[PDB]
Amino acid sequence: GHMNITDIREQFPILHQQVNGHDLVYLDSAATSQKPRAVIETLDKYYNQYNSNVHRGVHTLGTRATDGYEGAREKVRKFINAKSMAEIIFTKGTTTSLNMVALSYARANLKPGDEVVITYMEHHANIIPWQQAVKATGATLKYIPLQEDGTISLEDVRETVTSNTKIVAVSHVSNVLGTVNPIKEMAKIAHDNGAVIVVDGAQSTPHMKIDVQDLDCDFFALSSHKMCGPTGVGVLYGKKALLENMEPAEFGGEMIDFVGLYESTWKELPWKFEAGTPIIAGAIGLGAAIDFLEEIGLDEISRHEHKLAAYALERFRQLDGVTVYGPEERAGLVTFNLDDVHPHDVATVLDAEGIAVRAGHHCAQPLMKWLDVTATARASFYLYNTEEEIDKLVEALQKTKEYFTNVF
Amino acid sequence: GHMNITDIREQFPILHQQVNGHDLVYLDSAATSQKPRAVIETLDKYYNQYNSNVHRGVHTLGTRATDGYEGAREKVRKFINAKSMAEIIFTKGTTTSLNMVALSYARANLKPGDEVVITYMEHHANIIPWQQAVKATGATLKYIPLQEDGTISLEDVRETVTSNTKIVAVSHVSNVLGTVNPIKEMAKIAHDNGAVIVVDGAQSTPHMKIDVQDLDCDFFALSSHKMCGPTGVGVLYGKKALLENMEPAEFGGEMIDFVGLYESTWKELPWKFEAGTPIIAGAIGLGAAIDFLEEIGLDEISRHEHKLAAYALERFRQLDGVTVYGPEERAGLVTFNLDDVHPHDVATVLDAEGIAVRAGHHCAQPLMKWLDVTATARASFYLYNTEEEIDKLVEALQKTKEYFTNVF
Ligand SMILES: CC1=C/C(=N\Cc2c(COP(=O)(O)O)cnc(C)c2O)C(=O)O1
Ligand SMILES: CC1=C/C(=N\Cc2c(COP(=O)(O)O)cnc(C)c2O)C(=O)O1
Repeated sequence: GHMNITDIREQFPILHQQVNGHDLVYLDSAATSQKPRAVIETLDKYYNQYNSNVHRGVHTLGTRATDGYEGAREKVRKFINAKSMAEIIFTKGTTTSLNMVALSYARANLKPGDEVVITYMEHHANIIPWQQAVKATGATLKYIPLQEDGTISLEDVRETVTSNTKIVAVSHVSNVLGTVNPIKEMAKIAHDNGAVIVVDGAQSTPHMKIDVQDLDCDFFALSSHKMCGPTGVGVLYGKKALLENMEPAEFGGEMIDFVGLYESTWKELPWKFEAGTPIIAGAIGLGAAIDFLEEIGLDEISRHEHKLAAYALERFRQLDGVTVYGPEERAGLVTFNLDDVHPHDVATVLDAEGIAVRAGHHCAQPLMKWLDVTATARASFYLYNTEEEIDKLVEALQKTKEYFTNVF
Repeated sequence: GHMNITDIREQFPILHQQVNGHDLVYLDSAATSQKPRAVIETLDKYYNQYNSNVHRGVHTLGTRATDGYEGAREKVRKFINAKSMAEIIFTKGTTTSLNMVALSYARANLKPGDEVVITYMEHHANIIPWQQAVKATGATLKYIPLQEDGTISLEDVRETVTSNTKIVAVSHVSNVLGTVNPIKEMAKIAHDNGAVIVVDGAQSTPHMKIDVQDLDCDFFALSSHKMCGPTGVGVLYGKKALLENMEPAEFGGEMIDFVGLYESTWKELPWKFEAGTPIIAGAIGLGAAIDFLEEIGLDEISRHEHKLAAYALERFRQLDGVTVYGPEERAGLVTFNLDDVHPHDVATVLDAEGIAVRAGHHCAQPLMKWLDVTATARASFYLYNTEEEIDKLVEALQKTKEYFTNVF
């Protein structure tokens, strides 16, 4: 049952090195995660033994590669509990998945008077495609407001969503506040108003179980690179009845059935939405990442991260002059600022002690404006991090504070 | 100077195995190429040592990954002799690159009366995005006709292209006929009529030197998986003055400069066209494939493939009852049919002898209709193939012919 962190860290070769003469402390898994040998050796065995293009009815290596690629599609369907492989589309990442929904669903289903509803805590990937789609259609964009601790109340959702709302798009978990939003209840409110709900699951999928039947979301998007898998690949899930009626976002080989000089017809789902040679190795590697995380247990990973987040919030409250943003109940990250030290300089001095964090707006400029700052620092955690690494981070922040005070 | 094929094959681990009790003979590099250890160990060193998300001004591993990703962009610029890294955009593959030109350039620059000119030998990736763009704009699609040996004459180009033509899109090399089209002279004809030229370089880039300044093409697209590099990545080259005036195809983080609630502004080139976390490992691996092919020499690879194609065409002319399609002067592939044996069954029986070829329409249904067949078989070559492998293929075709005659 209970995960052993020593034995998990032993499977990630990149953790065992020094930076600037200190052991690496990597606390930037919300920007990207590190990979275990089970995934890296999956990519190696594919390119060393059975790489070939994918299709029905070809030679021996081509059949092995096709069985690998469509095998990985079934592992994804089981991992988020979708009803069918026709609802699982491989893309290059969360951002491309949400752009496909805005191009193929929203640009076809919006007209003047219609509304798209989003929230002030959304990442840019779940803001800009909607700004562009309402511009193209003459519709209206509206924002749900936040409570003072950076949570959403269902009363404010009901107030913002109306019978003119056609789409509500919302993060499952914020990559800055750590808030877990009440998606299942928000889906009920959208459906009761006649709208669909589009969920950005880039920060939830790596760190907690997803069940799209229980959430009842109409679309759900995620990225491999945040959940121990290769870069350059992601998924778009959509309910089959909505994908059946959407046109493709891109056109070419593999997604057609018949091509004449002027007109063509498309393949059935899910291939209708996969044009060209697919991301073969990366999707097979994402299937190996899923197998790896399922063998550990997503509920075990969630419980470890609950322990690390509770420990970090307590230890941050021990520091004078430090502000943390967002709620007490949260996922495994802390975004903060020191009084009087710019967050870029915090991240500079921490990297000189071996500690990797990120500073900036975290692709959420409207949220930074809501918080009344121009930038923040963020430490974010995953299954290979430990309480001793959080002690290193809070000791380094104390020394940073004393350093800049001495400078001034 | 002169390539040693023994020493090149020793670097591709996948070539050294048996299929169905016979040494593998892989003759399907136009569908995808195999990779050398220099590229596979590039991906391993990235995930074992320096994976992190990319950006200016971050921690030590993030700086190494950013220097790797933008380093690979400069290797691509030098490899096709573009003037600037602002003209080199990383995408998921040729098909996505041509869809970006059709969405962001053609849908903005076509109106009724305007024409897009293509050719009957084009792959579907360079047909369907134009069918869709002329549909959206009310413009007209026109085809340049072919000569009887599957070449294009510059007189027919001048006849088809007019002062109402705005875009000419054409393959550099056909993945079925093996024809090398006269792109530099076609670009002159397009420009003299007021049009831009879009070149599909998926089959030329792996196998011959590309110089986009000498070709004077306005856009050029290519795929990593055909040129010894990872799956899931490709390039779109465009002249800087045309990209500056095109809007992005996808929207999100990394491609913005300022994001307000309703309106945003974009980053400079090339990042304006790269939304979200990039294909970090795959682009670094494509840079290693470029370094590998440059150390061998693309002119040396082209000369090897000229020798293999001349040898194969002679040996095919020794077989009774076999038709080869396309011209005598050609790239390194042969597409053919046996009289009275369906090409699917040819590829079935060849794979039982260890030999991998492909049968079907090769994503070029209008060309198969021009050729008056419904499908063909294709053997295609690259730097690791040899004359002995072509002998195996022609001996297996003789035995296939005798087999089916005996059956009947
Ligand atoms: C460098 C960086 C990207 C980050 N976010 C990825 C992301 C994305 C974009 O995913 P991507 O297309 O894989 O970059 C969308 N929504 C949420 C909630 C995200 O966390 C981040 O937090 O730090
Ligand atoms: C399975 C298969 C794909 C093939 N073609 C890739 C290709 C493509 C599409 O490139 P992709 O997006 O990498 O699949 C466009 N133009 C030409 C001339 C091509 O050769 C092929 O010949 O066999």
